[PDB]
Order: sequence, then C-alpha cells, then structure tokens
Amino acid sequence: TVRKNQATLTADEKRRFVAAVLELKRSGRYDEFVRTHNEFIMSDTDSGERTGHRSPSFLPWHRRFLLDFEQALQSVDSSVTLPYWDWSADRTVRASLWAPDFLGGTGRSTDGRVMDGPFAASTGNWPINVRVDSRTYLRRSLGGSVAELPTRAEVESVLAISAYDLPPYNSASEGFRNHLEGWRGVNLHNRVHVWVGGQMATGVSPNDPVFWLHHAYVDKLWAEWQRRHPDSAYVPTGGTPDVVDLNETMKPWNTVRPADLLDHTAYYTFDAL
Amino acid sequence: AAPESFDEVYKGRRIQGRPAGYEVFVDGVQLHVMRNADGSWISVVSHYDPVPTPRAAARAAVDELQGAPLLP
Ligand SMILES: [Cu+2]
Ligand SMILES: [Cu+2]
Ligand SMILES: [Cu+2]
Repeated sequence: TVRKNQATLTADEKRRFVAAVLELKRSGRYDEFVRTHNEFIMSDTDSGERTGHRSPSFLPWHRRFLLDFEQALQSVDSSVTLPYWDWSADRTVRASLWAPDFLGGTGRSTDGRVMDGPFAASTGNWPINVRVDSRTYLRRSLGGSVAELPTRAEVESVLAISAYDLPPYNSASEGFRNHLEGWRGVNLHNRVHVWVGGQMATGVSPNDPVFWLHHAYVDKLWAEWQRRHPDSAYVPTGGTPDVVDLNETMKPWNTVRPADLLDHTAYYTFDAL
Repeated sequence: AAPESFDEVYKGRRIQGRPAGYEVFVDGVQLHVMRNADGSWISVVSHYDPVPTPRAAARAAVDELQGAPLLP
C-alpha cells in the first residue's frame, strides 16, 4: 500500500476514498475511532500516564491508530489507502482538498456549518454523533482561529532537531517529537488542528475526515525525520514511569510496542519520501 | 498551587471554575479542562490551543459553542 499526496489523487481515487469513508460511517465503525481518540486525548496528561499525546508515543500511537483506520477502509474497498495533506504546500482554502468533490470547504460564518462536499450535514450522510455539544453537523472555520498554516521553512527547522524526545517527555519537552506535536516552538501539528477549526480543533477531531490526512502527513514527517537522523532513535529506552518506553506495549491495543512501529515500510510506503 | 475559583456571565452564559485538580462548568454542565506542564490550559472544545488560565479556557469554550448547550 502506498500513501499518496491528496493533491495528486485521481477523480476516481477521491471517489472510492469518499465512498469507503462514508460506508464506515453508515456501518457505525467510524464513530468508534472518534470515541477512542477523544478518550485518550482526555486521559493523556503531563503529570501522569500519557500514551496518545504530549508524550514520546504520540507518533507511534497515531501511526497505529491510522493503520487501524486504513485497514478498516480497506475492508470496504481494498484499493483505498490513506492520502496525506502537506499543509506546508497546500495552505489556502482553495486547495483541491477543500473542493466539493473531496472534503468540502469551510463552514459558513453564522454557525461554522460546512455546506458542500460529501460530508456536509445536508447530505444526511455525515451525522456528528460522538460529540461534546448539541451540534450534530460538521463544522469548519479554515484559517479563522489562526492566521497561517506552517511553512516549509518552519517544518524544516523542526526536522533539523536531532533528539527524538527529551525528559520530562511531555508538552514541556524540547526535541523533535514535541516540536512536531506543537506544544513548543513554531508549532506544527497542533496549529493545523486549530487552523481547520470546528470539530478538528476539539478532542473529537476525527469527526472531520481531514483528521486522517493531517495525521498521515505528520506521520510522513516522522519518516522524513528518521531519514535525516539515522543515528537518532525512539526514546525513552526503558524504565520510565507514565511514559511508554521503546519495548513496552501501547494501549488500547496492548499487543504492540513503539519498537514495532518505527519502520513504516513494514506497513506501507509513500509516493515520495 | 491550583488557580483561584471564578464565576461570571460571559456572552450570556454562566461560566464557573473551582479547584477540585480543577473543574469548569458552562451553564451548570461540566467542561473537561486540562493543565499543561507550562501552566497553560486547554479544554475538550479547544484541545490543541493552549490558553493562560481556566477562565480563558471556559471563555474559549463559550466562544466555540456559539450558544450551543454542552453535552455531559
Ligand atoms: Cu490526537
Ligand atoms: Cu484533556
Ligand atoms: Cu492530532
């Protein structure tokens, strides 16, 4: 399986991806992914146990999470794979990504409701069930809460950091992981969530299909980082409380460790790295 | 040292905060909030956008909700 840049998908590839996503939704499997992410984002804390976020395992965790989703998508249409969104390149509301034939665009000013695309509430095909408030429609406010998406230069500065992560291994840490996550520095991953707005800026961010494309690229950036620093590897490597060490297993799966997800090629490759 | 409690009406809605390690409520409905290592805060309705204080997080929630009731 090859994960391609969303901007390069053919009309038919976009069609099959959308159809597969909508089916996971109809069957009720999609909402469970949304729930899983929210539950973890709400429990991962700087002071205690953290697995999915603000911790060294943020990367392998979302890697495995995306694999689960891609596998579910493939169970619907075996030809489908997770595309990625290079937000440093496609940074305007005009990117093909936000077209009605793909993900739809930004929400209207009154209530942030997305009005076009296959995930607009009006289609009757994308009810927001797993939520934190009463609104049951997809919402977006592209570039509303934050002016700009990260630039290539800013991404490069983060990819230059040699250390994977550093004690205290949380949102206050220096190193690659935390800068990519965004809690410190120019802010990459976190700022993108904020830029999209709507459900994407909340704990139930997977409600927006763009969630998968965003994380597929963050995941690609980790792969590019490993290429830049072959002498650097996942840390910690043993005996660190509240943090998932290299050879320790990760929740919710329990049967996989960060050591099993370091090499993405065991599961997929990119159109270009 | 946990932050001080607060109570006010922001944009027509009542927001309250109090040490528990801290709880926030919007119109009586609890809002999940978390404290970052650097002292800033985030809520479930803005979990990737740190703000300086719990009240800032409650105000951010009311902003985001645009009048919509919070779900327990
Ligand atoms: Cu996440
Ligand atoms: Cu939280
Ligand atoms: Cu994320």
